Amino acid sequence: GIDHTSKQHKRSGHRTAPKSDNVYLKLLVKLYTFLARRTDAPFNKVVLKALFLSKINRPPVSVSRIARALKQEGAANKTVVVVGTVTDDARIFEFPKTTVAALRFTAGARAKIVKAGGECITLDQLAVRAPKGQNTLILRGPRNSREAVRHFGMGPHKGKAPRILSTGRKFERARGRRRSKGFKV
Amino acid sequence: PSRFTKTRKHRGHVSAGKGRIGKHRKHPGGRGMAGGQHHHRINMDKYHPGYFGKVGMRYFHKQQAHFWKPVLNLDKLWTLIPEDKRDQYLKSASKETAPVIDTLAAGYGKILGKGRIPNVPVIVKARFVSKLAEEKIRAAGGVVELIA
Amino acid sequence: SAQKAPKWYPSEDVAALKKTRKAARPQKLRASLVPGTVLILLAGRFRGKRVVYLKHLEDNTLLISGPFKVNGVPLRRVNARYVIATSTKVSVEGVNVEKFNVEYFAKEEIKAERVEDQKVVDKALIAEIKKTPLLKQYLSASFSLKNGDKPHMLKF
Amino acid sequence: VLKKNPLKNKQVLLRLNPYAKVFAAEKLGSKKAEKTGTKPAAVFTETLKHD
Amino acid sequence: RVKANAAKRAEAKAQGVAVQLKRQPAQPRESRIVSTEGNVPQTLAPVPYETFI
Amino acid sequence: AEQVAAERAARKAANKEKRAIILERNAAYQKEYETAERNIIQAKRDAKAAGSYYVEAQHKLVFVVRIKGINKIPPKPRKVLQLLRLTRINSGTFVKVTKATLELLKLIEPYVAYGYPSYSTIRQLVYKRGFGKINKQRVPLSDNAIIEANLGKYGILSIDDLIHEIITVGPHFKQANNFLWPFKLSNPSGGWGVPRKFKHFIQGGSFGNREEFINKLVKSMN
RNA sequence: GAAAUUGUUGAAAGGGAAGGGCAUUUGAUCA
RNA sequence: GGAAUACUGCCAGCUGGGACUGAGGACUGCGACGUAAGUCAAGGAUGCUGGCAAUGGUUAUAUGCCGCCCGUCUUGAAACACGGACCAAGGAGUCUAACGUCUAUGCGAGUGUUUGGGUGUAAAACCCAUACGCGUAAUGAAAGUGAACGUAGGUUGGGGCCUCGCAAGAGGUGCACAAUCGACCGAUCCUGAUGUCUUCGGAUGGAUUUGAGUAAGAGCAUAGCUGUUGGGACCCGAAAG
RNA sequence: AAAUAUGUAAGAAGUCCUUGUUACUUAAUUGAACGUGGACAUUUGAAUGAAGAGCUUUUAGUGGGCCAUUUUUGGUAAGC
Ligand SMILES: [Mg+2]
Ligand SMILES: [Mg+2]
Ligand SMILES: [Mg+2]
Ligand SMILES: [Mg+2]
Ligand SMILES: [Mg+2]
Ligand SMILES: [Mg+2]
Ligand SMILES: [Mg+2]
Ligand SMILES: [Mg+2]
Ligand SMILES: [Mg+2]
Ligand SMILES: [Mg+2]
Ligand SMILES: [Mg+2]
Ligand SMILES: [Mg+2]
Ligand SMILES: [Mg+2]
Ligand SMILES: [Mg+2]
Ligand SMILES: [Mg+2]
Ligand SMILES: [Mg+2]
Ligand SMILES: [Mg+2]
Ligand SMILES: [Mg+2]
Ligand SMILES: [Mg+2]
Ligand SMILES: [Mg+2]
Ligand SMILES: [Mg+2]
Ligand SMILES: [Mg+2]
Ligand SMILES: [Mg+2]
Ligand SMILES: [Mg+2]
Ligand SMILES: [Mg+2]
Ligand SMILES: [Mg+2]
Ligand SMILES: [Mg+2]
Ligand SMILES: [Mg+2]
Ligand SMILES: [Mg+2]
Ligand SMILES: [Mg+2]
Ligand SMILES: [Mg+2]
Ligand SMILES: [Mg+2]
Ligand SMILES: [Mg+2]
Ligand SMILES: [Mg+2]
Ligand SMILES: [Mg+2]
Ligand SMILES: [Mg+2]
Repeated sequence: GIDHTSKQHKRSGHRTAPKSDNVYLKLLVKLYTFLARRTDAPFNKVVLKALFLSKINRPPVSVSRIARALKQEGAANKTVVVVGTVTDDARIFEFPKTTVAALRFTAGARAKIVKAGGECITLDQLAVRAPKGQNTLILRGPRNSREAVRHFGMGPHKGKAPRILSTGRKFERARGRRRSKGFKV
Repeated sequence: PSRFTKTRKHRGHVSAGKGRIGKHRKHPGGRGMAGGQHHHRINMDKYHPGYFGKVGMRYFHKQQAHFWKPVLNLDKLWTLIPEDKRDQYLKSASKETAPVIDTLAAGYGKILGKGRIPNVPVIVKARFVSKLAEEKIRAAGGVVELIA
Repeated sequence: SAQKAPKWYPSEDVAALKKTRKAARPQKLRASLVPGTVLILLAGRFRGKRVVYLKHLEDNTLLISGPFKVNGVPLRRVNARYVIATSTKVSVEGVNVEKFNVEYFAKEEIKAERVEDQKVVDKALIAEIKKTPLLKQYLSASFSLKNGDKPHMLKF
Repeated sequence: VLKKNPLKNKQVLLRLNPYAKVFAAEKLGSKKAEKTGTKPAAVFTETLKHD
Repeated sequence: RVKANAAKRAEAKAQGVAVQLKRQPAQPRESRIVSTEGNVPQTLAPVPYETFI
Repeated sequence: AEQVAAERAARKAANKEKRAIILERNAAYQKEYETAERNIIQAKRDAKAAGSYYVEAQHKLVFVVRIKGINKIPPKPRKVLQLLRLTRINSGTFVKVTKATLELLKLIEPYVAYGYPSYSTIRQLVYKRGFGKINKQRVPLSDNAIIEANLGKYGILSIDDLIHEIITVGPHFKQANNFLWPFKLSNPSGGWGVPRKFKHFIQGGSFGNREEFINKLVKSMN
């Protein structure tokens, strides 16, 4: 026998396939298993592993936030990349001259770009434009503001949005929620 | 799909997932939300504070219509303009000859100020409005009239 | 259909084998296998008979005969490990050796061509073996084994 | 696919350690170290067989 | 410890190139002849039992 | 457009010269060993010549083999034999014996057998059972290219340079010993020489320190 | 027209149950 | 005094006897040899000769050794604990509603055809107007009020991208996330300007006080496992009312 | 007044220097806290080891235990 040091026969802990049986994306994975393995371009690793993620580790970037990532000091006229979907945003009009690749686009996505002269490219048409990811900005969606996560690990004095269906007064609001009824949380 | 369950894997495992000591008896805790104040006090003071007692005064025969006042913030407000009409109102921006937007027609009752505006003069009639909205509407040249 | 055959397949290519890095030798033979030693048959039809050691035929068999008119032993191939090494010297030579290579015993009612070679070899030797007294009379006496003998103590 | 061990299979004893073959010429394990004629002191041996 | 560590790195290149700034644990002691001169070994042996109380 | 044999006839000379630079230090090591040890014996006989004792320089390296089974072990002795790569029976490794290294061997003493190994013991031990940790991958050490590749950072490229780098506990002993794998030894050939093996060596048992004796033991566990 | 259970036939075993695991002799039987 | 021998130990000293195994299957490796052809024990066995049309597997019995009857409750069962004489068929975690998590799909600040209409080859499919639900704002018991000082903030770290450097490195930009300090909306406690139907209005600046808030939105719908509660609710079971 | 057991520490989130911010403090530009800007990769600051570490969600069974060495309490004792 052996005085085993750490847990034997433990699996990785990390996704290696987005098991959407989506035959089309199940092709893009096989393409990038090429790149990171035969480029060593550190950009080529990131997006392939970031390709696998489930829908919630894949939040949307909005045309809103991409606009300012080139209001970044020294990016205004460069192409960007983000794995996933991208949404229109009717709250910005100073949209720039630009070009961007992402999994799929909403309606206004391809609108706000054309209205400002931009372009909306599928990423398969990207991989040949920057093999090593030359001059590629990557932005991620804000994973930790989905509605569900706002009650993860709620306890007393952590004040984190109890799980409740009908909301308002009389609904989990008196005892344990003010010193007027016993105590507060 | 029945086969996709896991209770078809418990077949041949006498206690069928529910154990030899603890067995799957019918109602160990009391039926439903029984004993919330006695032997479930942790799981309701925790996860569900404010749950007991009365918290404030009541109102007899209320109607969720008297307080229908949907809020729109200065964020959108130009979606009440077709795009084949707003860029031809962004360029071509003037006090006279100005685009107007009836809030209430879109189904809104109060207008609040969140997200500052393009400066094209817009004059839009609402019923109730937040103060910061009126000011940043007057900063673009426009004003607010009051409908009912 | 009734089974639906697979698609990934092998294919009938007897893969080339790879070098056997092996080098041979004639037996690094036992220390007492000196040509011209009486030896003792242990397996075969004549098994048990006593013989005299001659050429180490290049297929590792060991030519020996009785001579023939001694113990009816023709000149024969033997595997070394089926004959024990006695300790009994013979003469230098007088025997033709070079004729018996490993081919010699290729078989294709009696035979005519090597019977006179055996009758050259035998008299070439018996003229020597009676030089020593009762050794002629000793190999004449086919070997046998007797009761109570402990081989770990018995020399030859 | 397999490990061969030195101290047997003497060919691989030279894949490492080439000095090995110089080792074989000079006995090196039977190196006759050359003698010294120093005699132990007396105040030491007296106490070594002191009761 | 670090104040003593301050100067001892100046002499890294100032004198040569030799630094030695790390701390280290105790070591088995090195070879040391020790002499009989005025120090002859005092042979000893155990003692028997007795009460004396 | 051949480009082929240009880059491969450079390694014949590369290897013949790195072999010639291995040779030099190997011969230098035999020189080192016999000069040091004959100087030791001569200092002993010189102090005995002029009436005194040359005290042995207390040892700087010790070999340790763990024995007792996987099970029924207190938390902290279990922890420390986990802490010295010793998670199996008859496995073993070396220790740089400082006197901080030292006080853990005296916590595991009834589960191990250890002491001071001869050159020849260590050489026979790392020739037959020397293994290297490579992305853990427990590689066997068929030739010196691999310690060249892992420890070209220490001027250490020969197997006997490595032997020297531990039998002399060299300035980068630890970066070498940790690279070495634990040594999967068998049970000793001539038995354990003691009937019940879980008593201290001093007590006719088999655990504890056996200073020059583990040699006889470990050479038997070949 | 199954099992339990039952009869004839045939083969083998059996000193206070039987059945079983391992390897083998022996006999039977499948390249 | 001059030696030999014992004990202990080193040999990269020499040779015999036995046993087990022979994975891999173009070549690719570091070797060894020589002066050079060319060789080899050097990244896993070859070669010669001899034998059967045999030897292999299963089964029954015999021998050697080992083996208490399952299931169950149990700290503890072969138990003098319970059920089980034997056999066939039936024989127990289901469906539903409303839900937690996570996953797959479509669309995306929106989503959701199927109350209903249109249509139809007819319970399918197909197409559709208004509404509606949920989300898109919160917060107070409430009347109520209702999210940019700024490149929507600083700071620490941060993947990736950028610039120089051969490179090592150096700097730049820094999303997700983590931490923290501020800024913004509601609550509460304050501070209380011009104006005055003299009590109205609540400017401005604030705080060891509170919210499940904004701070360049993420959700909505469908389905799947799992989990929850209500249900006959895994299946059989009372004394009772 | 031990043994065993135990709390903090062994650097770059550091150490030096400069004088900026403020409604705190001081008689005081005094100190307080937080920064600008400025300097030192061998041996970046003990030993050893690491199939690498951090972080989140959701949920099963369980909540009758017993034994052994050493410490130990009640009981004469107990397979208490
Ligand atoms: Mg095992
Ligand atoms: Mg309190
Ligand atoms: Mg189970
Ligand atoms: Mg059962
Ligand atoms: Mg279960
Ligand atoms: Mg049960
Ligand atoms: Mg239960
Ligand atoms: Mg034996
Ligand atoms: Mg014993
Ligand atoms: Mg029947
Ligand atoms: Mg009978
Ligand atoms: Mg009877
Ligand atoms: Mg039997
Ligand atoms: Mg000896
Ligand atoms: Mg030897
Ligand atoms: Mg028995
Ligand atoms: Mg009981
Ligand atoms: Mg039982
Ligand atoms: Mg039992
Ligand atoms: Mg009983
Ligand atoms: Mg019962
Ligand atoms: Mg019964
Ligand atoms: Mg019966
Ligand atoms: Mg059935
Ligand atoms: Mg219609
Ligand atoms: Mg219609
Ligand atoms: Mg119509
Ligand atoms: Mg009933
Ligand atoms: Mg009744
Ligand atoms: Mg009643
Ligand atoms: Mg690692
Ligand atoms: Mg749990
Ligand atoms: Mg539970
Ligand atoms: Mg639990
Ligand atoms: Mg219980
Ligand atoms: Mg025990």
